[PDB]
Amino acid sequence: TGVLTESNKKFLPFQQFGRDIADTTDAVRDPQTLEILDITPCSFGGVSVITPGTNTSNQVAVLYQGVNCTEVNVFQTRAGCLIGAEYVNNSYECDIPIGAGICASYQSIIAYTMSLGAENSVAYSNNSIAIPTNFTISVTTEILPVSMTKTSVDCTMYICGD
Amino acid sequence: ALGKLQDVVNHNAQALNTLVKQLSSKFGAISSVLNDILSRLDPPEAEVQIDRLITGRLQSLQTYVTQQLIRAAEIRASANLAATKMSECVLGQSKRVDFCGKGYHLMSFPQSAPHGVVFLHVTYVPAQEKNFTTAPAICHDGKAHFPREGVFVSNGTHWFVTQRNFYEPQIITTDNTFVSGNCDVVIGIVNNTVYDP
Amino acid sequence: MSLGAENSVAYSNNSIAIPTNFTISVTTEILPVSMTKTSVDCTMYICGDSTECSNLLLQYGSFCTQLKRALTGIAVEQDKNTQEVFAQVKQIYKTPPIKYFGGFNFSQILPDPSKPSKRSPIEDLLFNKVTDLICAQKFNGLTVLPPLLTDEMIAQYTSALLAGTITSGWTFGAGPALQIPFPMQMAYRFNGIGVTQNVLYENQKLIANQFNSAIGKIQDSLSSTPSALGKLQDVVNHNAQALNTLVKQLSSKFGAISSVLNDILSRLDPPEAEVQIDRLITGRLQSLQTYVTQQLIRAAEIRASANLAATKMSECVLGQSKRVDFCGKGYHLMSFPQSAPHGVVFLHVTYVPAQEKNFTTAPAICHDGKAHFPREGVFVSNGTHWFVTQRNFYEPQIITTDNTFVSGNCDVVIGIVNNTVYDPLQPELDS
Amino acid sequence: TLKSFTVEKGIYQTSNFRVQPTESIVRFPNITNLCPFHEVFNATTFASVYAWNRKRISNCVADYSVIYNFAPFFAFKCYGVSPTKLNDLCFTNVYADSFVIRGNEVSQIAPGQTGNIADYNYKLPDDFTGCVIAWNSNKLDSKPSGNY
Ligand SMILES: *[C@@H]1O[C@H](CO)[C@@H](O[C@@H]2O[C@H](CO)[C@@H](O)[C@H](O)[C@H]2NC(C)=O)[C@H](O)[C@H]1NC(C)=O
Ligand SMILES: *[C@@H]1O[C@H](CO)[C@@H](O[C@@H]2O[C@H](CO)[C@@H](O)[C@H](O)[C@H]2NC(C)=O)[C@H](O)[C@H]1NC(C)=O
Ligand SMILES: *[C@@H]1O[C@H](CO)[C@@H](O[C@@H]2O[C@H](CO)[C@@H](O)[C@H](O)[C@H]2NC(C)=O)[C@H](O)[C@H]1NC(C)=O
Ligand SMILES: *[C@@H]1O[C@H](CO)[C@@H](O[C@@H]2O[C@H](CO)[C@@H](O)[C@H](O)[C@H]2NC(C)=O)[C@H](O)[C@H]1NC(C)=O
Ligand SMILES: *[C@@H]1O[C@H](CO)[C@@H](O[C@@H]2O[C@H](CO)[C@@H](O)[C@H](O)[C@H]2NC(C)=O)[C@H](O)[C@H]1NC(C)=O
Ligand SMILES: *[C@@H]1O[C@H](CO)[C@@H](O[C@@H]2O[C@H](CO)[C@@H](O)[C@H](O)[C@H]2NC(C)=O)[C@H](O)[C@H]1NC(C)=O
Ligand SMILES: *[C@@H]1O[C@H](CO)[C@@H](O[C@@H]2O[C@H](CO)[C@@H](O)[C@H](O)[C@H]2NC(C)=O)[C@H](O)[C@H]1NC(C)=O
Ligand SMILES: *[C@@H]1O[C@H](CO)[C@@H](O[C@@H]2O[C@H](CO)[C@@H](O)[C@H](O)[C@H]2NC(C)=O)[C@H](O)[C@H]1NC(C)=O
Ligand SMILES: *[C@@H]1O[C@H](CO)[C@@H](O[C@@H]2O[C@H](CO)[C@@H](O)[C@H](O)[C@H]2NC(C)=O)[C@H](O)[C@H]1NC(C)=O
Ligand SMILES: *[C@@H]1O[C@H](CO)[C@@H](O)[C@H](O)[C@H]1NC(C)=O
Ligand SMILES: *[C@@H]1O[C@H](CO)[C@@H](O)[C@H](O)[C@H]1NC(C)=O
Ligand SMILES: *[C@@H]1O[C@H](CO)[C@@H](O)[C@H](O)[C@H]1NC(C)=O
Ligand SMILES: *[C@@H]1O[C@H](CO)[C@@H](O)[C@H](O)[C@H]1NC(C)=O
Repeated sequence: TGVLTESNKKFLPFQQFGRDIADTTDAVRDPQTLEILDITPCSFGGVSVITPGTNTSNQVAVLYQGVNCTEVNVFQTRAGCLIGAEYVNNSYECDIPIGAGICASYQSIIAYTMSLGAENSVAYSNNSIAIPTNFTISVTTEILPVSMTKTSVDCTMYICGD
Repeated sequence: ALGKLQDVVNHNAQALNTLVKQLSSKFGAISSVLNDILSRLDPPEAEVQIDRLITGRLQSLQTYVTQQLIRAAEIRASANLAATKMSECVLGQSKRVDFCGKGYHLMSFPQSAPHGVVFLHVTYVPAQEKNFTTAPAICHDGKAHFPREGVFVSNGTHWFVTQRNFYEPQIITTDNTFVSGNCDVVIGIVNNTVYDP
Repeated sequence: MSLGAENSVAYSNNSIAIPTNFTISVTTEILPVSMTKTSVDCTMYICGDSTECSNLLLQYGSFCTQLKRALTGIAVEQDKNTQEVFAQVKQIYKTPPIKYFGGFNFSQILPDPSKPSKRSPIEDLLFNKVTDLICAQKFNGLTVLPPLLTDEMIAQYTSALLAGTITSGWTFGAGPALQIPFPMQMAYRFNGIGVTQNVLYENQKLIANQFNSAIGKIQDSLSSTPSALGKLQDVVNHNAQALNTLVKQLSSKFGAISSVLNDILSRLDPPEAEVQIDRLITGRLQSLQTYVTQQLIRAAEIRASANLAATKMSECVLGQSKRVDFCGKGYHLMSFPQSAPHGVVFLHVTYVPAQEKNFTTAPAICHDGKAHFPREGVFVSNGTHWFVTQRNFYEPQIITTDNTFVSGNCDVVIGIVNNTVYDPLQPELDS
Repeated sequence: TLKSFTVEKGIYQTSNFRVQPTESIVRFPNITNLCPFHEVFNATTFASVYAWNRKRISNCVADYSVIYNFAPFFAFKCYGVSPTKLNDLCFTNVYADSFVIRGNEVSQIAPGQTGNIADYNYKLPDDFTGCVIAWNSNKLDSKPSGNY
């Protein structure tokens, strides 16, 4: 199953089958008409369903990974073609990661370029320093896993039972 | 907040669940139940069907054990990190930046959690900063004075010496400054008096 | 093979070696942070367009779901690794428009306005030096997924970290960014490694020249050595090699009549074609499980490297580290992060002592029946006179009561020598 | 388990204790009706392969031992079940398909088989379970001038 196209591969007279690097049949020759037809697999790609919780909404958007928009609210990304989300110039934090700097959120589903953070130009000079005049005692949490569930498997009883 | 520990529990349960689901796979045999194969097939063909079930179930169990070993390695690395935090944040004060919380670390408190530890990092965060005019050294009597433990600051008309992490202006004296050289070498030295006790 | 050059240290009971000069050494540390994000269509890889093969594949259970879940975990892990290493500041700091920092030149590490990519010359060099196979891999159901953070955003994060470490020192990593002149920041860093502020201020132009020369040498060294960026290229090579091997495994008969499923269907009846397709399915499934297992092991290794890179970014770039050899060879002063494909390059600026000189040393000075010990330095003698100097740089000063402390008499300390201890108050009360 | 005659101090997982069953209970339907296999296997006339006869077998207890006891059946080939285990099992969807074919076409009444009668007369599914019985019928289904 594939698309047959014209080829510019100079096949030798004995040769019939054409093989790519992976031994996939790149091209084929026909007995009835002695011409070389390049074989290319038909268009395909991965579908990713971008969705918020079902608690909030039932709207979904689809991302066709690595597929340009002309071979399938249409937005072209480096990750692929995004259908169902409207690109917004406004930058926000990443809610649902799409890829290549693009993230999605629900507000309808919007797609935007993720914001790295707020700009803060420090007023550097050659003779000025900033000295703290107060302090905040901050307590923060750090959660670290230590152990796992201890599992034992009876190999004979699992595979064979009784 | 506590998703990481929950993820560990979830992964373990999911792996066990998948392994039980693997018992309901025929693996290319007539049935997934050994009793059905024993009751419906004579031993010549029964050995082949049980062989198919044995190889598929053994492959599933090997896959599960391999996943468990990789996850055990990850949890061992996390536990070694947690022990390092327990030794260096709780049992001492750490000068390592961001190891024991955001900010200058003061102390830490351990709390037990299911399959894990939660560290309450008590840190000192500077706040309410103010601009001051600064100089590297003070020129007095043809000598350059440098701060012993602080920094020279100016509020506009007067010069003081203060500690770097809190604003506590003190008069520039010979007790909090040291003399090294004349005033001709330091770039940016300003002229100000240095008091003598 | 030789282990190293033979050196005999001139150890004696009362001789010390004190450095009289220094070298500002900038060294490179290359750490892998992320891998190539790979996704595998299990059904398309094992069976392609064959419905009968998929039907037979369904009998094996949730192997395909397990492999997809593992690859998805690795793919999100790589983005998490990049977030952990580079996204450590929530403020995007920017440098002042006048790039004067007291003689220090940061052109090679700050972003270049001329370039469309907004990268530094060093980062541009790093990106250049790290680089129908792809079509076959795609056509066999294996897809490479784009990184969540683009190269320009990672470069922007490195730029923000550089601007914070240059304009604010280590203050921005521990709270609000507090501005400080760069010579004063370097003096603070000199104080961190036990050298007085005067040594930095008096030799400011020499230190700036040494730093600029070291940065230029770093750029030349990276541009002139092919094996400098071997770690990142090695990771790219392993990922590409694994995908190529996985694609190559489709041409294996695995004990069946043919490696092509269409030929098996076109040539045999379902009772025996099912057997041949089973042989192909078990071989291809074993290959895919092997690939996923090595991917998980490599993911663990890259995660460890990323955790190390995050620790270096926190302790070397956002602060000054007293850990030996963690942030370069020598006494660590500061560090600069540079983005690289699948990794981070740390430029460690360290202080290396040089031009050491021998001196006669004593543990204490006996004066007026009392033992005097140095407050912060070491007693040295040039042959006839005794002085007290700082340990990491030779700066002889007169032994006074201001820089020594008295503990006990002269009868207990082994090796005490007799010398006068000056009193500052003595000329004052006399006059 | 440890493959040694000296065991060091510790706790060792050796095997799994499981209580064994005390007796075997067989529960089968109480209803007992002799199954009409005589009608299917001893019939004087059979149907053609294009119009093959299908007989439903239900609500009977089947003794397959008598099938073995009297049998001129040259071919007795079973696909999804053992021939000797038929007396110990319970079934439904039981159908007897009777027809007459040539001597060399007996290989074609099987799942996945290639043939003329397989394609246009009688087709078996790929997942077929059951037994095919073939026996010579020269004495009854032949005539000297040609039985057409
Ligand atoms: C120290 O003074 C500088 C000016 O020299 C202040 O920087 C300005 O801050 C305002 C408000 O944030 C900005 O609108 C200006 O653009 C800044 N100027 C420059 C040149 O960047 C700085 O805020 C002062 N610091 C404190 C703590 O008050
Ligand atoms: C330093 O900050 C603390 C809080 O971080 C200030 O304490 C507050 O003072 C105001 C007025 O005196 C009170 O209304 C608040 O309730 C206080 N907060 C707390 C937590 O005690 C303190 O005044 C600040 N000091 C300086 C010199 O700025
Ligand atoms: C800088 O601080 C100093 C001391 O805190 C200020 O000097 C004092 O100012 C007060 C009020 O103006 C006077 O009553 C004192 O007599 C001053 N002390 C001396 C020793 O003269 C100084 O005014 C501050 N400068 C600015 C610009 O605020
Ligand atoms: C700081 O004080 C010194 C000495 O009091 C000043 O140096 C003198 O500057 C004048 C004017 O340029 C010269 O004529 C003298 O020869 C200098 N003397 C010495 C010993 O260098 C200096 O100008 C003062 N600086 C400031 C900023 O006020
Ligand atoms: C300090 O003095 C010692 C001994 O006086 C010097 O050590 C000698 O170095 C030379 C040159 O490498 C060797 O040939 C000798 O064998 C060494 N002597 C011993 C006893 O080891 C040392 O070089 C001096 N240090 C400096 C900085 O000059
Ligand atoms: C400390 O070392 C520096 C170099 O690291 C010396 O600076 C050199 O000085 C010589 C002659 O004075 C010049 O020819 C070189 O060009 C200088 N090099 C650099 C990089 O500036 C400096 O003189 C040394 N100081 C001492 C006291 O030994
Ligand atoms: C900082 O260093 C850069 C390069 O390291 C200097 O740029 C060089 O400037 C000279 C003279 O203008 C040119 O001949 C070189 O071609 C430049 N090099 C590059 C790479 O552009 C720069 O002058 C230095 N000083 C400042 C203040 O930026
Ligand atoms: C040890 O150092 C002291 C001080 O630097 C030297 O004493 C001075 O030496 C110079 C030149 O010999 C004389 O011009 C000075 O008058 C000396 N000062 C005093 C206070 O005596 C001493 O010579 C050095 N010793 C050696 C062996 O180099
Ligand atoms: C250091 O000084 C002390 C005291 O000035 C010396 O001790 C004297 O040594 C002489 C000869 O050994 C005796 O006659 C005195 O009685 C000692 N006096 C005391 C108070 O002990 C000591 O010898 C000196 N050390 C050196 C190396 O010269
Ligand atoms: C038929 O095939 C032969 C080669 O097999 C070719 O030479 C010939 O031209 C074909 N005839 C036509 C009418 O295309
Ligand atoms: C001090 O800073 C100003 C602007 O911030 C700059 O123009 C000036 O050149 C700097 N001083 C020196 C000596 O470069
Ligand atoms: C000092 O060192 C030398 C050799 O370096 C040794 O012979 C001598 O015994 C030492 N002094 C003392 C008091 O032990
Ligand atoms: C089979 O049919 C024949 C007549 O065709 C009859 O004589 C014989 O008794 C039958 N056998 C059984 C078991 O019914």
